[PDB]
Amino acid sequence: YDLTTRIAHFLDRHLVFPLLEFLSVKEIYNEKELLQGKLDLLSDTNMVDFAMDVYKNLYSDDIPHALREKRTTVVAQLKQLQAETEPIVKMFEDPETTRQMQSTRDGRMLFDYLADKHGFRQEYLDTLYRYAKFQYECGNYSGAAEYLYFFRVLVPATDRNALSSLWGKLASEILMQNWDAAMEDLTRLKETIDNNSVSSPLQSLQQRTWLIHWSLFVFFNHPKGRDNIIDLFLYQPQYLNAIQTMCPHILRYLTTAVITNKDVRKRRQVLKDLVKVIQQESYTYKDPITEFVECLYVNFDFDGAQKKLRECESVLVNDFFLVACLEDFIENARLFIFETFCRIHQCISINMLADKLNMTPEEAERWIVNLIRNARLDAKIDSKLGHVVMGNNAVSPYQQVIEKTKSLSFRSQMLAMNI
Amino acid sequence: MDILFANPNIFVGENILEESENLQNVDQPLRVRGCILTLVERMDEEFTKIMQNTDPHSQEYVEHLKDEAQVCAIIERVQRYLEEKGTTEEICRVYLRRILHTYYKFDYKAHQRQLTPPEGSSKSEQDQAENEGEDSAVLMERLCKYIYAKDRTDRIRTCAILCHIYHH
Repeated sequence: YDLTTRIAHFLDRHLVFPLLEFLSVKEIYNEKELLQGKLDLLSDTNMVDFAMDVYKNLYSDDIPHALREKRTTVVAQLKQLQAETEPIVKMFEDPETTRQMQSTRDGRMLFDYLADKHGFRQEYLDTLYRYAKFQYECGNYSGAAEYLYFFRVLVPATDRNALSSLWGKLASEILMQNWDAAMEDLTRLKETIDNNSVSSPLQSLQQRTWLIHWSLFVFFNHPKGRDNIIDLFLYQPQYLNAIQTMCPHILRYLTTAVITNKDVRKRRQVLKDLVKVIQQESYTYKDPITEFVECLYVNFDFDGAQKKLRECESVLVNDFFLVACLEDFIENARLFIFETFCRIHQCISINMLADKLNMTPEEAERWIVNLIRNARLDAKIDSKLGHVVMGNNAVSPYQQVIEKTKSLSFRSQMLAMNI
Repeated sequence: MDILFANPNIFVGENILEESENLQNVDQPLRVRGCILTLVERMDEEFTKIMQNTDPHSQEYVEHLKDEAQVCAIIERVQRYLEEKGTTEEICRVYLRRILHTYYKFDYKAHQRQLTPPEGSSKSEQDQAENEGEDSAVLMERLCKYIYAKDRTDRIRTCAILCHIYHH
């Protein structure tokens, strides 16, 4: 692929502001912890997710990172460190810097209202340029940045400053929880990547990763963002080669967002073109919980598979990542493996499903009746042995061939009989 | 090469002694230092010509294969005698010479280093020059891919990438 040869010389030399260091010596579910570390570096420090990281397993070392930025909210980081009792004696930058920033906002704010009121085209651009330095320097001041970016955005060096501003507004208001602003810049970012800029190797890759970071976590209508991201740049499960790929996780959410919002016909293409392409072949042997879902599905097992998927449910229900639709994923994973299994089956005992998944046999019967009720399974149910029996053995293919061969030719001869 | 390794730029002059010295006059000391590789290159040429034209099943063919280690050892002597200003320009040819001594390599050497029990294996100062010595070629190969993003000799780039696919 073109853009892949662009990657091939470079070899994971990505430009990230945290450099390389993330929260060390982590215990539970190491693939999830490793994923959190590559994501923290590629999102330029998350922040919010540090609390989530500590909630699943007790770690002290967010303090670590959390002490070293001030523009989240100076008072919040200072309260976080003094709750811990970190005895820094290095908190002297902020009263000087914030006092310069206060004078800078008010001595911009007077011009803010004049430039709006006068409406003069040079004055508004000069006031915007005089603003642009300040909001780059501190966006905490978040609503001040949003007011500035509501109108013009663009300053004389357009591409870099506009694109960094869209990433910064999207990142800030995802952290602050202002979803409408985040939804606006998810939309504004995917519009902005067309033209593009110089598109020097790493820039295009960072843009792909930023699209993954806003799409990933699920607030409102993220299945539409799933549709927009996959056919954008043409269908990949990770969107980078050069062996080190591990984002890792997006295919899990993507598969569920196909299953609960679309027909599964349709998962035949996902199996070839996302699962068996070499980017996922690289990812699969870095995530055995993802591997069990795909490897059990493609080999069609009946009773190693169902136990291992139930074993995987136990880890997945203890995933503290944002995803919204958690039991929706798990329940349609149970349905989709059963639906896949039943495609060519002769029989299934109602009890033998029930023992296996740890459910009662009546609950299992009513669940199978719900497959039939939705037309996800042709069947008869034996009332007195308690077994569901399938029978789609279609005797006589000849007629539906006969339909087509003589409908076209005979009517074509009738068309001929008129000149 | 032994005289050159003993010397480090005596007789080059470099304006410390001039009566009677100078490889910088008649002329250009870096050009003279670079010409030494181009002399080794004529041995590099002729050795390739011998092993092209000697019979496939002769005992001479088996015997002359022994000399390839002697040639490769000279390339290692030459690569350890540069000198950054000779390295930047000869690297495109030196990359190719490294490829010539790599692009027909067989399984057994890779199997010996990767599969011999580390508890039992080498622990040792000479061994951990020589083992690291062998995988120096794939250390250079990973650097050279990035270095070739400077260069535009795309016949060499295309040739090297095909060899890297063979090596990988």
